[PDB]
Amino acid sequence: ARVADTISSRPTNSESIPALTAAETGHTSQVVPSDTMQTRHVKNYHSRSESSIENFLCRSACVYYATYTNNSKKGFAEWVINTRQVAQLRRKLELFTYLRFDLELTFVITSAQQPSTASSVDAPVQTHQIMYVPPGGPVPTKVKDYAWQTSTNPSVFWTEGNAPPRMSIPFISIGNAYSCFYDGWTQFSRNGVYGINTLNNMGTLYMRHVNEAGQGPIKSTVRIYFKPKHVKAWVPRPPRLCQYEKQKNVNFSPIGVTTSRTDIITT
Amino acid sequence: GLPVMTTPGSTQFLTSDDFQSPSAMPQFDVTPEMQIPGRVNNLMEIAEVDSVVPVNNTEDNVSSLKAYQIPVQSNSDNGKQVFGFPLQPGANNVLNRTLLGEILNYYTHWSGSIKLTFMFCGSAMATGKFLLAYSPPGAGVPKNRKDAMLGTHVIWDVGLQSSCVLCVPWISQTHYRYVVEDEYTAAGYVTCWYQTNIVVPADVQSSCDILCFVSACNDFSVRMLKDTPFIRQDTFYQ
Amino acid sequence: MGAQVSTQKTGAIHYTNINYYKDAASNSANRQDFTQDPGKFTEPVKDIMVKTMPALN
Amino acid sequence: DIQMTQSSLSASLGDRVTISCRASQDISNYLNWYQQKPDGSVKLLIYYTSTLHSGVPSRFSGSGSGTDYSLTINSLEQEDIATYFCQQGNTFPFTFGGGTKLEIRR
Amino acid sequence: VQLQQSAAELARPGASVKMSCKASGYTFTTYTMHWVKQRPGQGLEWIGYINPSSRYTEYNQKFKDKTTLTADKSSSTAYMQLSSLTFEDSAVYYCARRSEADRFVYWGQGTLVTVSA
Amino acid sequence: SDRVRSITLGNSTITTQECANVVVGYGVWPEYLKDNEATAEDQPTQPDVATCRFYTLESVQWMKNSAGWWWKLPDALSQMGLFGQNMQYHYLGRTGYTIHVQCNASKFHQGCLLVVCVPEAEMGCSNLNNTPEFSELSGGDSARMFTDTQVGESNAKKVQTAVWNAGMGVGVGNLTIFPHQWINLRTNNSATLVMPYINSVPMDNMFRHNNLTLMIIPFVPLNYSEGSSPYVPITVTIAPMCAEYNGLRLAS
Ligand SMILES: CCCCCCCCCCCCCCCC(=O)O
Repeated sequence: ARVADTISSRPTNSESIPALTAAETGHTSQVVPSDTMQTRHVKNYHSRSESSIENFLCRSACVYYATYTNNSKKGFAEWVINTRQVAQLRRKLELFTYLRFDLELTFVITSAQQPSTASSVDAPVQTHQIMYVPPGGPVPTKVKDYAWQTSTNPSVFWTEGNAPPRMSIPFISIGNAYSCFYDGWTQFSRNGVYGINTLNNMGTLYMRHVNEAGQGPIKSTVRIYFKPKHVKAWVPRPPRLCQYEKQKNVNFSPIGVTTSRTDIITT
Repeated sequence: GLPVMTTPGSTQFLTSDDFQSPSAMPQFDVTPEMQIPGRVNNLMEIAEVDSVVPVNNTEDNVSSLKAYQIPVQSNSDNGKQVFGFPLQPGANNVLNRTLLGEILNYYTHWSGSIKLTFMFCGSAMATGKFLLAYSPPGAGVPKNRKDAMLGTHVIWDVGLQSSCVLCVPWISQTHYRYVVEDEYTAAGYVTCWYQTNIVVPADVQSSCDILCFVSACNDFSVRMLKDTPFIRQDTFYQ
Repeated sequence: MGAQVSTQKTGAIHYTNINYYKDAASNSANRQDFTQDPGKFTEPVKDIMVKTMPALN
Repeated sequence: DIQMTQSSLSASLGDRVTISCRASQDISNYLNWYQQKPDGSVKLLIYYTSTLHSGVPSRFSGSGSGTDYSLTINSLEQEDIATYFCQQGNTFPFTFGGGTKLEIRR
Repeated sequence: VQLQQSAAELARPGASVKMSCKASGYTFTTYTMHWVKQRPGQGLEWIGYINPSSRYTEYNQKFKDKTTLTADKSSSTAYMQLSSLTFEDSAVYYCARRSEADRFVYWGQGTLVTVSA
Repeated sequence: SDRVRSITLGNSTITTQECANVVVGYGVWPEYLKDNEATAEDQPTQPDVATCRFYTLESVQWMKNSAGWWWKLPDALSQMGLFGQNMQYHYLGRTGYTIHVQCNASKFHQGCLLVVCVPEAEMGCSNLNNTPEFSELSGGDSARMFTDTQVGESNAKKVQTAVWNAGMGVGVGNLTIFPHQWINLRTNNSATLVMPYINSVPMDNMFRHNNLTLMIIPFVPLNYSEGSSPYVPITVTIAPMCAEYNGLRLAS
């Protein structure tokens, strides 16, 4: 993806005006520095490889972390899958109106020992389960529930101390692209919710300890990482200026255009 | 049992690797593709589109549309200065938040030329001539029009075509520069001066405005992707 | 046995890969698909205008 | 204005303490819990119905839904002897609850 | 990041007083700054805020005519002026910085304002 | 000359005498839906002389203290002729547009407008916990207007109309990444934009989804000296291009 190189230039005295244009046409001028001054011939070997949409987006970013405790009934986690709870991946995905990618999904699970009162605790390695429930399936209501059989719902099991688990997910959508913005309602009467929450139906993700609580409580935390592969992107969008406020909508409190200096001629 | 031997780097999670992993939904049939208008393949197609740059940050203009208008009047002396700012496209607060300077804050290095377009939003009976200069570093900022004519300048005559382009060139010792503020890779200054006056007829307002745009040339390039310092978070968005 | 041999990223050499899974959503990222068409954002204009000529006739 | 009705609870060290406050209408899981130390410094504990802020120990726990909400400390220590307010973020303007000061039993 | 308020004050009934909240450790014009009042026999009570980027203030409907909030982008300071001081205006006043939606993560230490003669 | 155009669509014609070029979309022209792209099975309706014609909206007045205006695009033409009657009887529909903003003043006036057409422009609410109601987001062929100040949070369901954030939380100078054009009173008189159909689905319901927004924002304010004409209007005419409809039922 090599960039264009500059050609040599000579003094001119003519009726050709490359420097004079009209910006009211909505057209960006294609002038080069060899049209306004005398240049030499350089040949550039610089590439535009690190600014592709694949290289910009295909990096792992944390999207959530949730906790759950061993020594508790209904100590298990749940998360309704979205990408609008962190600030850094939300701003990168919202430079485009529509996107279409596959996923790669990594989990980082850790644990901590909680203040028990029994003498000489000694635990084995912990095993965790992460079950994915598509919209419409049965949900678990406690740790020893029937819904963790996983007859058709996909799940992973993982023992502590190994490499982190990792799956791959195709483009799972009803439309032809994912939408980051949606200017509309759910109802035909134009009441109720408004915005991108109408198009978000991706499922829930559950987490538990498979082991039973032996002698001390254990509090675990799982972090979820997203990595887009095979990316396509349409209709670029200006980058967000104000800080994000909520998850479901695009509300803001107004901020200045940039920071200020003391003069128009100060450097 | 084929004999193998595991090397350092096994069972680690490096967040910028490139491997294959088993699919969780086997034989899934995806939605067929569609021709949607406006497909972007490279981020250097966004930076080549020009956007308006707020030269007029004067602490009571930043939360208004007055930040974008450069005031231009009819004088009684000659050789005055219109504006001036250093050419730091990712550290100086004039060019920091534009469409080119927002892409640059995701990267560490940059190189190439930079276009600066100026539109004269006055009356159709007003005239004027300006001097749009760029001076490489080593000396200070030019304090006169005489010091500014020694650099790379263009002389703009307003008329039917209402726009002019000042193309700053790539004059550097290195191949790349830093996006962050570095004195070792300073890039110079961009100033503007009155060549002649703004001469208006009777019953015409003598105070005009000028809009400024900034884009990138076809030899622009970026390197070493990082995280932007603009967005921030304390708790989860809920 | 498959074995696509492609060239490596270098400055101014080959590598080998095989696909092991039956689903195309489980391969590596592309990382070497370099295409640029910036004229649909910088020249979105019906009548073609020449740079050296004046913009408004 | 949403009235946020919460006065002085007593419990021994190392026990389970439960502080509750009740809204006037539905606030849709938008509740926050704060802690005012006896020297006069305030800090955030639980920034949703159940989500702990970073730097808060795991003794604290939040629950509730609809109108009735609660805050639970599972093991009382000497550092948790303070005043606890609840705050809603559902309607303009922000309304806080009254305090609830913890003290030693005997 | 911390917010540092001024010292305690004292004033006559009918006079005016001015508090302060010097913020440091972050960019001052990015977040709004809110003011909370706590009387010693009551709970906390919200007064108003100011957008430091545009100097836009919005008050509670009870403190509309007495309180005046102001700020400067230079010294990273936010001021609050109380006017027509009565005996109900003897409390502790906190400055807090609002975050994601309705959460105040960072607070000041409070100033004791007392009226007497 | 490159300053004159003539656009003819149906039984309507637009002539202009000083103008910039015409901007077409993201490079593509509107066209009907193909057979390998479609998903609905019944046959579409293509009336195409009765709906693809220029409809003129109401006029707004450019004052000196004026901030901007906006229109939500398949909603302004919801009571316009036989285009708004086909929207009521059908469930689906897809449509491209051609927009002609026109504003004339003398050689003694000055000012500059930005005419931008932005897709999927979600607006923000004044109160940070709600979403804005429908009557605040759009009117039937009447402009909703920006403000130079900030709407208070005490208003429950309104749109945040601080003009420098453009209602969407961005920089207003960065809106030149969408298909746009300027009206400089020194040079220009009118702006013409041609937009194709942009969505993530091949067809959509035109009553619960506004997929285009037309904003007109004065960057340089209007000015004139005493004696010149104070009343300067702005007029917008929009014509659908290559419109088709599926799913005929009762009138809604
Ligand atoms: C290994 C078992 C768990 C499998 C979990 C599958 C998770 C599905 C993720 C759906 C991706 C959502 C894309 C967000 C849309 C956007 O770009 O805004």
